[PDB]
Amino acid sequence: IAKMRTMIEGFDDISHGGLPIGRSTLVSGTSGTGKTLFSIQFLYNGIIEFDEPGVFVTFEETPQDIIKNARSFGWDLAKLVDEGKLFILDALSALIERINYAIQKYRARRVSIDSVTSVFQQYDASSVVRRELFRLVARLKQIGATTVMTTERIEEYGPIARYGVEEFVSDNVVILRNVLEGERRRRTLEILKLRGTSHMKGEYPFTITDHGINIFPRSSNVRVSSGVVRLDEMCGGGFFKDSIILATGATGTGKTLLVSRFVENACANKERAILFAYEESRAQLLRNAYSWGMDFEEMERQNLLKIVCAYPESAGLEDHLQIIKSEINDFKPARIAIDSLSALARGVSNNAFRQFVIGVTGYAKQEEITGLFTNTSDQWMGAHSITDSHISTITDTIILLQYVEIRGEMSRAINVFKMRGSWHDKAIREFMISDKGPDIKDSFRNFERIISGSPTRI
Amino acid sequence: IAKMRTMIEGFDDISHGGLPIGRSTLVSGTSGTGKTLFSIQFLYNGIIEFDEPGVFVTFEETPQDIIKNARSFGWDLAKLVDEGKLFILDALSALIERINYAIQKYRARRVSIDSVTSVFQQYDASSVVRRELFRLVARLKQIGATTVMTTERIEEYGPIARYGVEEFVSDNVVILRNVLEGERRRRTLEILKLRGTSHMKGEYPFTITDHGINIFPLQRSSNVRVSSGVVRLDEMCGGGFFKDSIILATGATGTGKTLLVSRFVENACANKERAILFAYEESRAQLLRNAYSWGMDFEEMERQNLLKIVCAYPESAGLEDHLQIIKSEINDFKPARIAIDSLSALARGVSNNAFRQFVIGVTGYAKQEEITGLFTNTSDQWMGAHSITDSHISTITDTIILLQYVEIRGEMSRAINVFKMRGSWHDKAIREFMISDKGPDIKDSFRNFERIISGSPTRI
Amino acid sequence: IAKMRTMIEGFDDISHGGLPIGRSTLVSGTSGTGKTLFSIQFLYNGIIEFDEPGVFVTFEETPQDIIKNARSFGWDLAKLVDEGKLFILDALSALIERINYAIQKYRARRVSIDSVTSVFQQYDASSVVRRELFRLVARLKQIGATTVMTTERIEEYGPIARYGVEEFVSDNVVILRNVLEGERRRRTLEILKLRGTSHMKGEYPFTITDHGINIFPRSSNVRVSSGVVRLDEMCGGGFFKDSIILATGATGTGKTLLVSRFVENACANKERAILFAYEESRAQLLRNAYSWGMDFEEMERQNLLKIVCAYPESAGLEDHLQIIKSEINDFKPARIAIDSLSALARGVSNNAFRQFVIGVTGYAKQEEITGLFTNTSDQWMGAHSITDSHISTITDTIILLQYVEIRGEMSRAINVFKMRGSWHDKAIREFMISDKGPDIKDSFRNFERIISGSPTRI
Ligand SMILES: Nc1ncnc2c1ncn2[C@@H]1O[C@H](COP(=O)(O)OP(=O)(O)OP(=O)(O)O)[C@@H](O)[C@H]1O
Ligand SMILES: Nc1ncnc2c1ncn2[C@@H]1O[C@H](COP(=O)(O)OP(=O)(O)OP(=O)(O)O)[C@@H](O)[C@H]1O
Ligand SMILES: Nc1ncnc2c1ncn2[C@@H]1O[C@H](COP(=O)(O)OP(=O)(O)OP(=O)(O)O)[C@@H](O)[C@H]1O
Ligand SMILES: Nc1ncnc2c1ncn2[C@@H]1O[C@H](COP(=O)(O)OP(=O)(O)OP(=O)(O)O)[C@@H](O)[C@H]1O
Ligand SMILES: Nc1ncnc2c1ncn2[C@@H]1O[C@H](COP(=O)(O)OP(=O)(O)OP(=O)(O)O)[C@@H](O)[C@H]1O
Ligand SMILES: Nc1ncnc2c1ncn2[C@@H]1O[C@H](COP(=O)(O)OP(=O)(O)OP(=O)(O)O)[C@@H](O)[C@H]1O
Ligand SMILES: [Mg+2]
Ligand SMILES: [Mg+2]
Ligand SMILES: [Mg+2]
Ligand SMILES: [Mg+2]
Ligand SMILES: [Mg+2]
Ligand SMILES: [Mg+2]
Repeated sequence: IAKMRTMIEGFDDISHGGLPIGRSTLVSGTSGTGKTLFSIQFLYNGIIEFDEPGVFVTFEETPQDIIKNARSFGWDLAKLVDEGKLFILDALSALIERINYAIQKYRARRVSIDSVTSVFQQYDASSVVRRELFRLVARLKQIGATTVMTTERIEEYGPIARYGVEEFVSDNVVILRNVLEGERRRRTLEILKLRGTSHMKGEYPFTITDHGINIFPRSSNVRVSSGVVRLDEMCGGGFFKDSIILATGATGTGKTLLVSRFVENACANKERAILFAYEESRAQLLRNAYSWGMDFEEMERQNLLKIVCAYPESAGLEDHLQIIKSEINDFKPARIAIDSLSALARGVSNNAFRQFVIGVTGYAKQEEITGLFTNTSDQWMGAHSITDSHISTITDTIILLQYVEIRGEMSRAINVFKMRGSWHDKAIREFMISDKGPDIKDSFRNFERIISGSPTRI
Repeated sequence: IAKMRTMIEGFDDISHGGLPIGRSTLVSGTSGTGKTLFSIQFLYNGIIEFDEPGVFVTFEETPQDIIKNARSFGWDLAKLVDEGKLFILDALSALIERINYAIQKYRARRVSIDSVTSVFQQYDASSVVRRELFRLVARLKQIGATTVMTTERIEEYGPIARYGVEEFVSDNVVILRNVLEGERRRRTLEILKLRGTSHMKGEYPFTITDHGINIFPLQRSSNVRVSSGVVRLDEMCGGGFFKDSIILATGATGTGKTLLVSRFVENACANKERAILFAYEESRAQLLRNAYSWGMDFEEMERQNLLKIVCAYPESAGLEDHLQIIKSEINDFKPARIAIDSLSALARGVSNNAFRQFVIGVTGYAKQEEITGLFTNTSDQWMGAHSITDSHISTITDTIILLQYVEIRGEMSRAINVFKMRGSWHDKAIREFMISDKGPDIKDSFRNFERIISGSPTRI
Repeated sequence: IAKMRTMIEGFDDISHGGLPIGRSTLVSGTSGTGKTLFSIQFLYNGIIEFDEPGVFVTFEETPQDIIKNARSFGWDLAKLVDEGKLFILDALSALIERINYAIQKYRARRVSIDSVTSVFQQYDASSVVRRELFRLVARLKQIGATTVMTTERIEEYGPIARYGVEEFVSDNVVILRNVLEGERRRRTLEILKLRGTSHMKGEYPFTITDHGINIFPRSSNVRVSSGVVRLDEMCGGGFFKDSIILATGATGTGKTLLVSRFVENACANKERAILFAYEESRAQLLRNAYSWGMDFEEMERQNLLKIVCAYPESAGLEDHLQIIKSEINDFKPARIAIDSLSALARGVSNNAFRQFVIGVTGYAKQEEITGLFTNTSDQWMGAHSITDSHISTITDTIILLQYVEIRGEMSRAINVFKMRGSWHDKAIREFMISDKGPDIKDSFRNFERIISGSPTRI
């Protein structure tokens, strides 16, 4: 069974090539899931890429509203209709002939019907829909062209369609969802079945942007600096270019301090760096940075640093990934920083969060970008948190900052927890922050049980 | 697709400009969600901000009741009668004509219909509803005017409309909710879809006030330092706190959080500065006594119109309501610094999602108006450090003042330490402090003591 | 919009004045929720207070049963009907006229219809109810008098009414619930909406008594004694008159011993004290008390002590509050004692329990009553329990009793954990119980980690 490329970032890989050619695919989903955007994008790409004439049979919506609505993604369907590339037919076998005729009249290969559930209210009786639904499908496959039928849904986790019979008639079934968990929406796509072919099972996180749908389905020995010389000595000559570093520690340990020095070092070597803030504001970050002896304002003036401040609770994880990607695709940094991951995990699912980290890490490694992500531990024992963290198994380097109470004084300690394919210092060296940055000193030799955060004289 | 500024506090940002031009927006919700209120506000602002002629089509309620109902928000009906900028049509295509007629009879632009679910009593079939709903939105778009059709729902988490078909006919869908979790209602508005445009997905906390709906959508940083009330505490923070900064004092029950809040507010009024104290644990009567027992006359500071106390039981109103109160109270008095006693009193019997959205708002607004916020929180463990790390609101704060009990020689002594100070140097020593009739007396730290963070140290 | 006072303890504050005048309020709820009791109480109060003639339109019930049923709250509707103050009309616009006529014939201002859901079985068809329901409402508001319509419900957390359309017709909606959680009923009232006015949102705990419905929506420096001189020295001269004391400790620490001495001290100063027991029985309490050297039997003979023994598992929290209040309103004590709160929290919700403590504390402070509540900790570390307790943040004084194992002997220790707006001793003094009460001795000076319950020689 040949598959027809839809040129939809993700769907191509999820459908193992695309949609079965000569057959009809059903895209069911609730209101605002993006059933019309998909059907349009399936046609547009078809004419904008392989130049394969395509017809869109409208119903509840008009040929003007569709074009005007398609303008949101910067598309000109009028020019596509002015060149006879696309045909929008306004709207019981009078339609089947009109489509069969129009298709042959414009030598069409890709058709989209949005929606059939609209023109079935006068029928109902469940079995009535089926018989009329089956006839259409047969009248399509007989013509020999591939389509993507649109169907309405009531529940996100209920019947496939409205009459729960359209799925058994259609050859391929794609379900568009928009689940609401914790007052936060999430668009997920899934291929229920693909008769006479293979596909990726389960749901995949997607978003809607000006580009349209965005379904989200080497190892060089080159070392880079972190901004701190002592830390580079502890990492056996700084981090790797194509590596993921992780700074985990208690609140106010110095995660943001290390990120500031990591971003500065990029801009100091005339290299672009993107800082994704989710805890502090640009105003505060600029002040805090300057207090340590770093002019972030200057770094933005040299077009070598871009601060992307935003609230984690605002947008969803799926959207946050689309932002970093787009922002990374535009500025094209040498190294990025996420401050922090703990701010993006609160009020989120462990499953939906794991997929975020995989994407950011994978993309960062795919574009050969040195990513330094931070994370605030939920326990006073940093080691316990790092071991309890499922994102710590994915990171290549782990910088652990731990509070150590010594002589009734809350001192701080830093240690390179792990360093993949590179020697690192295994000593828990103490450090003190000043008006110039970190000052990594010696490691507590005459103390025991320092991992608890409260050592004892040996 | 041109938008239409509804002038609704929040919706403008949530809708990325407002509602699509010459398009039909559906506002579904249960009874008491505020569909009619929203519908009135939409038109009201239209002919009181941009002079936009709009008509309100009624069905269940009459032109007098509606006009009388808007009297709770101080809105007169002189715009619909004397002025003639409004039009209340008392109440299948017999009405559509009148809508268009009146529209062109005042060069219309904004329309509001409440409710369209009530004009389908005769018809019980969903198919019929769609057909009539479809032709309505069709004509409307043909005329070219911003319509805000209002429908009703049965479940807060179920069908979009009563017949679950109106959402597919309408171009835009807005769902007003009023969820009840733990015998407490929560009004949340959400934009389901906006055909041919972008918007904020998911539901946003809103409240209904005398000004109507109050939707709450989700470089300064000066180095100017302010005093906390305690001299030694200012020396421990490297010259007092920051002006536009959030401070948090966590500790076991009876550690001295309220004592620190009392000096923070006193110091304000001492420099002829206004300070609002938000109480949620003790009452004014009690607070005045304890305050005076520490050597502070809060009654005096209230007499100088410099201090205000807003006592209220947490377990009564919703977090969104508390947020609306603080804002309004801060917008009225306009203080230099505020105090919340406490965040733990407002966290009990609330969701971590709903509670984190609160602190973000208060912190955000406090910093957005350059107000020094001293928030407190009673720790649920005897190891204060554990609780601070466990706290997902401890990362949000700029300064953290940790108070913790320390058993020494079979005596329950207390210790204070500046856990962290964002973009500032602070003392890293756990100095013991005592409380008396003059207030806190920060002493020295414990040199020959180990495992002090445990609450029960050992002689070194 | 003017509001009409219903003289219902609570509703006045929950409705911010009362019910919208010239409009109709809908009181929906299940069977036994108290829809008829409310409607009657709305009329009675109207004639017994502002003397505003009122008419009750009955249906399934008769004008005799209603009066006989109203006798339970000690009301004489016959005398109200014998004076032409109330009119009970026995029982499709023949009724609207009968009401419109009768109302004007008796110059009525308050009307009650129980129930409309009864006279709608022959109609049904959902939309039919609406049209007939809307007509009634319009025929009422036109007359210009305020009402409280009664409607039946199926589920406690489901449709507002039976046809789920009455809520959209009515101007104001009040829902009476009777939720069953853990084989225990709880009556909650709520104002869904109030068109053209403000109200308290969410549900409020209410009960039914002989008084009818019972919706439940200074700081002097005067010090009082606890019965123990050493404890008064540790509290800087005893507790405050308008203060809440809390005795938290492990089972058999001496909570009941301290409560006995606290109640005795009241009766010793010719002051009335109420002891609310929930763990031990009067028989046992009398014996235990006498064993320490206190004649509680004598204290009851002097009309200075009243023991209110009851089982927590019997009645609900809402009811327990109504008892203390009524019992406090009758005897009018100087100081009360709850033994204990831990007995009233088992098999209850943390939310429904927090509201109980607020009420008892608030009322105790409103009537200037010194309340000493006890609580049995669920851990061996008293400090951990006090910190973990959400009721410990509301109490003004916290007396912590902790078991301390010394020299293979289970000794006991007492300490004033906190004392609001008063100096207190910060020493963990040991104590031993004898045949005369508590003997607070010195504090363990040569021991460390005593808070664990198992110290160590220093
Ligand atoms: N340019 C854009 N930028 C951002 N978001 C957009 C943009 N255009 C559309 N959207 C979002 O994506 C959605 C796409 O709606 P679409 O018309 O595809 O809905 P549908 O699934 O066909 O629904 P219906 O059942 O009403 O036909 C919009 O409702 C909006 O939330
Ligand atoms: N100018 C300064 N001089 C000395 N120490 C400073 C200075 N500025 C900040 N610090 C120290 O740095 C700490 C904050 O570091 P940073 O904000 O990087 O920590 P973090 O762990 O990233 O914080 P958060 O918990 O907010 O994410 C402060 O608590 C303080 O102890
Ligand atoms: N001044 C006010 N202060 C506080 N709350 C108010 C005020 N005015 C109105 N409200 C609240 O807002 C509600 C307004 O009801 P509204 O008419 O907006 O409801 P609706 O969603 O249109 O209901 P319906 O199902 O009858 O159409 C009141 O019930 C009340 O809860
Ligand atoms: N006049 C006083 N003299 C001495 N100590 C006092 C005096 N007033 C209060 N205290 C001390 O202060 C404690 C209460 O301080 P404060 O109320 O500020 O603490 P908190 O942490 O806010 O407690 P809560 O858990 O009640 O909110 C008392 O337990 C006592 O130790
Ligand atoms: N004097 C009383 N003392 C205690 N409880 C009482 C007393 N009188 C009534 N009750 C309780 O309150 C309830 C009040 O019943 P009421 O007649 O108000 O029911 P209703 O909600 O109108 O129900 P229905 O749907 O049957 O009309 C009684 O069923 C009983 O449980
Ligand atoms: N006559 C007595 N002489 C000495 N000790 C006594 C005497 N009577 C009781 N006790 C001590 O008092 C303890 C009980 O005290 P009390 O009943 O007040 O404790 P409690 O903590 O309130 O109990 P509960 O856990 O049942 O609530 C007994 O375990 C015993 O050790
Ligand atoms: Mg569509
Ligand atoms: Mg940080
Ligand atoms: Mg309405
Ligand atoms: Mg306090
Ligand atoms: Mg009844
Ligand atoms: Mg006892």
